[PDB]
Amino acid sequence: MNILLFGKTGQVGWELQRSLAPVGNLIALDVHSKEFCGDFSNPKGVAETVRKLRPDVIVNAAAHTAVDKAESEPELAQLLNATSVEAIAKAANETGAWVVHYSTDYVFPGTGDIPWQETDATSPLNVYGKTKLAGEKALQDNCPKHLIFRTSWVYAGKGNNFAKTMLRLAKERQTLSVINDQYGAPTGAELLADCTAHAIRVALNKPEVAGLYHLVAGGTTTWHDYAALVFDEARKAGITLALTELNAVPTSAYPTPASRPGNSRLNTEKFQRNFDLILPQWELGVKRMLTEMFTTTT
Amino acid sequence: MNILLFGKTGQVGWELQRSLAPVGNLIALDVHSKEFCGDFSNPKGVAETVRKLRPDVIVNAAAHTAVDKAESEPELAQLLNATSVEAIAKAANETGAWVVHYSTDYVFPGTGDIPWQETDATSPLNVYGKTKLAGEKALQDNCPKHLIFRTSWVYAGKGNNFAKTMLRLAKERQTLSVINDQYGAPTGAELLADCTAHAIRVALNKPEVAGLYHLVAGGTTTWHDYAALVFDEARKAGITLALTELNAVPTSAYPTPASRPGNSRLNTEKFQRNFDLILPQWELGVKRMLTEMFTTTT
Ligand SMILES: NC(=O)C1=CN([C@@H]2O[C@H](COP(=O)(O)OP(=O)(O)OC[C@H]3O[C@@H](n4cnc5c(N)ncnc54)[C@H](OP(=O)(O)O)[C@@H]3O)[C@@H](O)[C@H]2O)C=CC1
Ligand SMILES: NC(=O)C1=CN([C@@H]2O[C@H](COP(=O)(O)OP(=O)(O)OC[C@H]3O[C@@H](n4cnc5c(N)ncnc54)[C@H](OP(=O)(O)O)[C@@H]3O)[C@@H](O)[C@H]2O)C=CC1
Ligand SMILES: [Mg+2]
Repeated sequence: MNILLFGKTGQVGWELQRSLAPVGNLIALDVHSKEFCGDFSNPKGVAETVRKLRPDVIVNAAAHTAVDKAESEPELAQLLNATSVEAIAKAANETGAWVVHYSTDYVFPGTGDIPWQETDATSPLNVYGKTKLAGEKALQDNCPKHLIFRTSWVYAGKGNNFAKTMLRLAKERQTLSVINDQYGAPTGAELLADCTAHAIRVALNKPEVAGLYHLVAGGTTTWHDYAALVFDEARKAGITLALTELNAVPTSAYPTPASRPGNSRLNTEKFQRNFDLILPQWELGVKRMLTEMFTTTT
Repeated sequence: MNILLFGKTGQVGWELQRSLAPVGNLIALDVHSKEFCGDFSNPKGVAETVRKLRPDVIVNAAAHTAVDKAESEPELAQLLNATSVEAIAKAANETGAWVVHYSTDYVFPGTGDIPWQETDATSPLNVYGKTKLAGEKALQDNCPKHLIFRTSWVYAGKGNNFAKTMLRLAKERQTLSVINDQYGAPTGAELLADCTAHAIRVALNKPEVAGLYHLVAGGTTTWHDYAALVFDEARKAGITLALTELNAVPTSAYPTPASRPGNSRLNTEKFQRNFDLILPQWELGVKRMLTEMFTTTT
């Protein structure tokens, strides 16, 4: 049984090369895949590889994820987050393949306290959310064998991430200022990839689980609380920091082209009973990646 | 459903903290676990934590793995690779918990060409192999709900490994000399942990799969061929190397207290059909860890 993976070199995709490797025979691609087209710009191009490879499961981790630039390039985001998904969906339905795809909390507005469920109404605040919603609707309509996982604040230790950019500030700077009103749950690429591997194995035996799922680490926190923990662990690890005065702030204080949401809390009870899997507190994931980041030996 | 993991900070254990995290509620320990005894020296000590925690699945990645030192300290190896396993097995059988445990190719002699199967006869060449065999026999006899995975040449990117120590030589040195007659298959901690997570989920629904399994990346190579690939990829990555003359050698040329085997090839067909999982060629695993090692940004 063969698995096709697009977006191989992303945060989640890099971890999915690991997790999908024993599930089945894996073929992994990206934009610069030379011997197979993986550029989500050319949707009939990606679609022709689906038809030319004939996979049992397609896992799509390729996506336009520059939230702000998106507003200035709305049509390029549509192509990547909706046009090529529909294209890929339809081609998957020709051979009854499964399609696994990732979405976002930006499909919802911002109305604090309450965590958003699957049956809830959707009102996208910005373009990213708008385009990504379109993709999930295109998929749902064009292919009944799908698994949609909406996630949030996704990070990995390979490459750029929040913790990193903040630490880098904390080394170079003395007093920092970061948001305390956008609430959410940081989700590791490790967790998303690992859960995906098991959901695929269940899906294959129990078609009834097809559908849409909320999938994020447990708990709830803010960018501020988040950075406090990154500083706290840095210190405990013996990193020195030039930072000394940590200040919390409103959203309004910081410009941003795209409207960021206030309430990114997602209820994940559905995924839990449907797949019989645990979703751990966000803090474990972050401490783990921080510890791989700080234990740098060559 | 609760999972108990010993040997949390080892190569395989570090990756099992990741992989077992969604399978069930995880409790992870090591020697210095302060609020729970994880020191495999005190077998009634580890056993009391099994009884005091009451887990559905126990996964044992703690072990004495210093192959040579073992000959000079044979009784300390027995304690760690056999005494505490038996102790843990018996206590697991009190509550019908599963026990997942790791063994080795050193349970077999050395008689080239042919890859060793599960039904094959065992004749341990050194103490490590001897003690570890004892453990797997103690487990099989004391607990019918077990999964034994014999593996080989196990590596990880966190910490010390073969590739690393060789590169370090290749930077510092000009002509290197490494073995070409011990044949085997390098197996990643990533793969062992990932496969373990899925085998646990099958085991739980299908008790019939309990037993002993060979579990190693596919393919076959030698320490020399192995190092050639580590150098080849280093160069391709733009690392510079002071190495220029790579020479292959016999085993005899190098001293070693413990008798190392010649034929570490393991047939893994059993694990494959029994769990419906793919086992990928060793080269993927190694290239992946090399690429995480070489892409060092802070
Ligand atoms: N980061 C986050 O905060 C969130 C992510 N998600 C969802 O998770 C999934 C992946 O996110 P993540 O892996 O973290 O983000 P990444 O940006 O790491 O991954 C997206 C992938 O799309 C690739 N890509 C870019 N342009 C193209 C193109 N023209 N054709 C094909 N591939 C292209 C990207 O490569 P490159 O960057 O090198 O161009 C990258 O490989 C998506 O559904 C995403 O929306 C959801 C909510 C939040
Ligand atoms: N490395 C290899 O080539 C092979 C490994 N295996 C099997 O895989 C499994 C794990 O190997 P791997 O993870 O690679 O090896 P590691 O040495 O990385 O892991 C073994 C663990 O045992 C821990 N440990 C050491 N002493 C004690 C003690 N007194 N009480 C409790 N724990 C202790 C070790 O910690 P610390 O080192 O910090 O003391 C480490 O955490 C074992 O079955 C092993 O035999 C099999 C064949 C080959
Ligand atoms: Mg990793």
